[PDB]
Amino acid sequence: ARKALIEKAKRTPKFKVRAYTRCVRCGRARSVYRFFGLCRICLRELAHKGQLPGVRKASW
Amino acid sequence: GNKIHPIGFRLGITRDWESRWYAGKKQYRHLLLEDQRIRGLLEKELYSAGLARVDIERAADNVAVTVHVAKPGVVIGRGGERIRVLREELAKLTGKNVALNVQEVQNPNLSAPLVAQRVAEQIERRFAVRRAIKQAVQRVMESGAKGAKVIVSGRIGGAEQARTEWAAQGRVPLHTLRANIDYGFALARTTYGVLGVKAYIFLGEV
Amino acid sequence: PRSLKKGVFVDDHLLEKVLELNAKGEKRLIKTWSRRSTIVPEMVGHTIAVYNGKQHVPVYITENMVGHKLGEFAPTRTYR
Amino acid sequence: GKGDRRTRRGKIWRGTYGKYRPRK
RNA sequence: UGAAACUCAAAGGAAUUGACGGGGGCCCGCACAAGCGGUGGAGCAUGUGGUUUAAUUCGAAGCAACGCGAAGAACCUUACCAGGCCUUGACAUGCUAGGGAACCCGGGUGAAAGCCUGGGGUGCCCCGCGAGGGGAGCCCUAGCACAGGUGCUGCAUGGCCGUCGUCAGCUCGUGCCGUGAGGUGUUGGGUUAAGUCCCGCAACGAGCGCAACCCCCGCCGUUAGUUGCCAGCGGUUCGGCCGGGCACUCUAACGGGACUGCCCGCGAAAGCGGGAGGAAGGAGGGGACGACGUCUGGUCAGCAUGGCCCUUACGGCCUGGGCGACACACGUGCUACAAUGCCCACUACAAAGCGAUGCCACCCGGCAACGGGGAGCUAAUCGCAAAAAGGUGGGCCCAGUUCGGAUUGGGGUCUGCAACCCGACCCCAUGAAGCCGGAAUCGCUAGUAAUCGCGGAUCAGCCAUGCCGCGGUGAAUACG
Ligand SMILES: [K+]
Ligand SMILES: [K+]
Ligand SMILES: [K+]
Ligand SMILES: [K+]
Ligand SMILES: [K+]
Ligand SMILES: [Mg+2]
Ligand SMILES: [Mg+2]
Ligand SMILES: [Mg+2]
Ligand SMILES: [Mg+2]
Ligand SMILES: [Mg+2]
Ligand SMILES: [Mg+2]
Ligand SMILES: [Mg+2]
Ligand SMILES: [Mg+2]
Ligand SMILES: [Mg+2]
Ligand SMILES: [Mg+2]
Ligand SMILES: [Mg+2]
Ligand SMILES: [Mg+2]
Ligand SMILES: [Mg+2]
Ligand SMILES: [Mg+2]
Ligand SMILES: [Mg+2]
Ligand SMILES: [Mg+2]
Ligand SMILES: [Mg+2]
Ligand SMILES: [Mg+2]
Ligand SMILES: [Mg+2]
Ligand SMILES: [Mg+2]
Ligand SMILES: [Mg+2]
Ligand SMILES: [Mg+2]
Ligand SMILES: [Mg+2]
Ligand SMILES: [Mg+2]
Ligand SMILES: [Mg+2]
Ligand SMILES: [Mg+2]
Ligand SMILES: [Mg+2]
Ligand SMILES: [Mg+2]
Ligand SMILES: [Mg+2]
Ligand SMILES: [Mg+2]
Ligand SMILES: [Mg+2]
Ligand SMILES: [Mg+2]
Ligand SMILES: [Mg+2]
Ligand SMILES: [Mg+2]
Ligand SMILES: [Mg+2]
Ligand SMILES: [Mg+2]
Ligand SMILES: [Mg+2]
Ligand SMILES: [Mg+2]
Ligand SMILES: [Mg+2]
Ligand SMILES: [Mg+2]
Ligand SMILES: [Mg+2]
Ligand SMILES: [Mg+2]
Ligand SMILES: [Mg+2]
Ligand SMILES: [Mg+2]
Ligand SMILES: [Mg+2]
Ligand SMILES: [Mg+2]
Ligand SMILES: [Mg+2]
Ligand SMILES: [Mg+2]
Ligand SMILES: [Mg+2]
Ligand SMILES: [Mg+2]
Ligand SMILES: [Mg+2]
Ligand SMILES: [Mg+2]
Ligand SMILES: [Mg+2]
Ligand SMILES: [Mg+2]
Ligand SMILES: [Zn+2]
Repeated sequence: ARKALIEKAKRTPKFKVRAYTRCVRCGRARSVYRFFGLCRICLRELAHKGQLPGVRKASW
Repeated sequence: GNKIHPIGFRLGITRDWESRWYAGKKQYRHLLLEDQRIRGLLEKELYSAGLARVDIERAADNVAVTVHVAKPGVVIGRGGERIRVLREELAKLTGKNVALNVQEVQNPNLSAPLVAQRVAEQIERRFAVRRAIKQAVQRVMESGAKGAKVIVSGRIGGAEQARTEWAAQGRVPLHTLRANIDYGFALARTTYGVLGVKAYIFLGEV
Repeated sequence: PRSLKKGVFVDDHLLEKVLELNAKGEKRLIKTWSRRSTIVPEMVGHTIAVYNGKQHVPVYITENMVGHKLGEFAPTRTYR
Repeated sequence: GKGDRRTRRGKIWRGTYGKYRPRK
């Protein structure tokens, strides 16, 4: 996550298509779950801390 | 490369979420971001009070924010002005205009995060790591605590080669679901690098 | 088996440029960074330097070249 | 087979609809 | 009988813990064998090696790298390259200093970024009749302390992951033995999936592991009727459609149930063999869960972080190209080579999921992609939706074909500022290789393999044949 690239958030991307999501926490580009706004790593870390309500370990 | 986080392992039974609220799919990510900003501002402020945990609850436009601290006298301030300024920062960050509470932690040595923070501090002050660990485990064990474990990571003593020092006693059954093991983690930023500190405390079973 | 749609696309950078030439004449070359632009009849007879990513290539345009993009006449890769 | 664009199974595999696999 | 010069920090004995043995004994695992289906050949998809290139960004390296980081590379992403620009900067905190300061709308140039220029508007705090002066934020110029770096080092590191390995192990306390390293316990007999339990024993216990407590699937019950049902009757546009009702199905919370409990035989015991009852037995089936440690394993390119290095560029913005190059080599896959099959028509049975700038019933236009119109749905109540293999009827008649759909020509639809490089989808024409694959090599022991469809994450669109899930049909074989 390069700091200049956090220019990602833009009210004026100049095009809707140039708009891409990032991780709100670590700034990761790839693997960003839309539901949590996080990336997958952060997702697992916070899920493990219990800071994501309702999120539990799944087994079946 | 093993050993999943014990809290995350136990979240269903003998552990409960730090943030408990419901939200929709168009809501969740936002409230989560908010909670994160809250914890992030709180932890970089209230550290000197030794916060072991931050709980967050919501219904509608209202947030619990129950802060667990070893020394509430710090978060209160003089006559309660500190908590005032903190609620001010809270309302300035999130416009929700919500409440705040302070719960004292009896025996801070029985809560893992604080123990880890202790050992971390000692390491940052250039203590003897091995004895810091053994001591900490001792202090944890002497008060309740059917089991305890403390783990320090590499570059112990500023050594060129990373090492891992152990020091655990009692019972720490990580594989038992009903264990109720508090876990905590603290860094140490030193001149030569970073040290990880893990703390396991086993209290009671069923 | 290609397609675009109704309302064919041409970048308006050179679109006005070429007819600006046509108004008063032919002149010489052009320099265009837009290879995504379709070729239209009014361009015929002119010469367009197209960016291949490195340099500008002097593409002369004829009657049978209409409808293709400029970039098709400016290959980007160098092979053997 | 499942690779023929012009067959029912080709559509089903490719997951699309068309002349050879109507929507009714 | 028996030297010397020269030269080394040892040479050597016994014992200890390991590792190894083309040493021995005992015992496991799809390890072999038995069996079923594959890869290796073909075409295509994808990743990699190599070569090429201005650049083809970087990483991953035998199992444990190669459909891996990538759960979505046209621009973006993007870290690479070419060119046009910017520097107290796209982001944080602060200081000095001239001047203007909040801010709104234009013009020139341009590929955009940027550079330049012009015009509206002068609220606050204090002093003054006024002119006006000074002043805080904020914004622009100049300088300073700094930002920034996906620049190097994963042998400087945290965290997290892979791995031997879900393997049956690794240790401690006290006692005892040994000068000591260490040993005993943990060895032995029986048993187990198990250092699981039993018996014995200079040992007695204990911890991390095993097992159990957690989840799903199996049978039953209680609680509940916007899902269900002529179970039951009345009505019926005969559709659970209306009345009506929680009996059944289902839904989702709690609870029961299985413990070698009962019978026979063996045994010292733990347990083993068999039988009864039971929905289910000897761990009922499947998950989550992976010990002390090993590989100076992987990752500073997710994040954090020590050290080093660049700071008119190793930072920053944009247009375009590249990550998609192709004489070649490999890995993982897809579709096939057909009759236990392909095609067309009609007809039947599922589970899990997603849905508001969303799923899109139904009507019209279109051969179709799709377009126009438009009902319902915050969704057990509407939609995606068709499940497919299957069944019935018909066509093909063994041929590179009505097998197989690569390649290529042409005409279109949609997303998107934009499909040349480089999207997917529809229609017409084209109709390749391929006749079951050399040496070699892979998976799987039961609802498994094989086979058939369905959904989801990322995402405007999509190169998804990938991944992660769901159900339908449903085998062979295991002497050892
Ligand atoms: K034994
Ligand atoms: K089980
Ligand atoms: K290492
Ligand atoms: K075969
Ligand atoms: K088939
Ligand atoms: Mg960074
Ligand atoms: Mg995108
Ligand atoms: Mg993204
Ligand atoms: Mg030390
Ligand atoms: Mg058109
Ligand atoms: Mg065919
Ligand atoms: Mg010897
Ligand atoms: Mg040999
Ligand atoms: Mg075999
Ligand atoms: Mg092949
Ligand atoms: Mg590469
Ligand atoms: Mg690197
Ligand atoms: Mg592999
Ligand atoms: Mg794979
Ligand atoms: Mg760029
Ligand atoms: Mg610096
Ligand atoms: Mg390493
Ligand atoms: Mg590491
Ligand atoms: Mg490496
Ligand atoms: Mg290395
Ligand atoms: Mg096991
Ligand atoms: Mg396994
Ligand atoms: Mg001892
Ligand atoms: Mg001896
Ligand atoms: Mg002695
Ligand atoms: Mg010992
Ligand atoms: Mg021993
Ligand atoms: Mg022994
Ligand atoms: Mg045991
Ligand atoms: Mg045994
Ligand atoms: Mg014994
Ligand atoms: Mg029932
Ligand atoms: Mg309902
Ligand atoms: Mg209901
Ligand atoms: Mg009932
Ligand atoms: Mg276990
Ligand atoms: Mg790539
Ligand atoms: Mg070549
Ligand atoms: Mg050559
Ligand atoms: Mg290879
Ligand atoms: Mg319907
Ligand atoms: Mg029609
Ligand atoms: Mg209903
Ligand atoms: Mg038939
Ligand atoms: Mg027939
Ligand atoms: Mg044919
Ligand atoms: Mg042939
Ligand atoms: Mg034949
Ligand atoms: Mg051959
Ligand atoms: Mg063979
Ligand atoms: Mg097996
Ligand atoms: Mg998609
Ligand atoms: Mg393609
Ligand atoms: Mg799919
Ligand atoms: Zn993240």
